[PDB]
Amino acid sequence: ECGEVSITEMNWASASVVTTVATFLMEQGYGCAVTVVPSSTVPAVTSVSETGEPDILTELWLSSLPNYAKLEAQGTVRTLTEVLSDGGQEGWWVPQYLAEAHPEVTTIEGILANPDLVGGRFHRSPDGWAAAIVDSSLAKAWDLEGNGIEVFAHGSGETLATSIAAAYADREPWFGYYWAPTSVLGKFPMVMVDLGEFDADIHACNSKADCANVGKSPYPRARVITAVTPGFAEENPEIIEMLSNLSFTNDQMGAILAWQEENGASSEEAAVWFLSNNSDIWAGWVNDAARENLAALIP
Ligand SMILES: C[SH](C)CCC(=O)O
Repeated sequence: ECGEVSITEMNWASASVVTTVATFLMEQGYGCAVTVVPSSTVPAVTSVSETGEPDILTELWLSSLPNYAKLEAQGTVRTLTEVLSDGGQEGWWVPQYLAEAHPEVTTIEGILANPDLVGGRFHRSPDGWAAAIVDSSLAKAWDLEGNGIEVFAHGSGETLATSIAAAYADREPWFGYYWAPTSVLGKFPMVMVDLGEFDADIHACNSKADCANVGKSPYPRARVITAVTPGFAEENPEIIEMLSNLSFTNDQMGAILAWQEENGASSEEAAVWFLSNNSDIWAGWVNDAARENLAALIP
């Protein structure tokens, strides 16, 4: 049967839905005993590399983890599936109204030459995200500070998101890291600053704390996966099979997030809502036994 299971909950909205839906399916469907570990990309990958826990890492954004392939080779982790099946795109953004009022902010060089247009500030992703390493590398490669752009490190994904909302309310400038599709970007039309042509080797270097030779590249489009420890896999073929199926298209994730905001729903309430209304999506994720358990508890 299924006993003790630990799973990361990453510190942003889609990630919460992912972990909450997974938890519910594991507990109700397979009688799992699930410990949700609040986490972030960097300490989470660090934690499995060192303690072989937690069992399940998700969402795992692969855009800026250049050493993940190696981790999987050494058999420290195993990729089950892309949990956001459409993927996502990270970048540096300004509000649409700003890009329309002053089109020169649509390229990084344009911004660097006229920092007042963005209020002399860049909003950096928070400590614990792989993106914080990249942004920090890019700030250096473009010499933001030297050009009068202050790199402001947000304390969390929440305060990063709120700084957009605040700026937007008053139609003020904003320049910083974010990603799409997200609720924030659906609610506040943003435009991606052109950071030049993608370069795999430059980005790999930007993604590594120890690579000093930083260069200019935008982020690649992200694959976003659920991963597990081969130990947990060996032990729980049924959960692995289920987690190999558990996945959301961006439309599906959007539809859940919206519902959770139009109500005051907890993450748990959103999960129940998704499962209750989307049998056609998830029925195939679970096995017959689990589906018996779920059929009986869900309504
Ligand atoms: C929230 S994500 C879009 C990226 C996560 C990370 O950079 O560690």
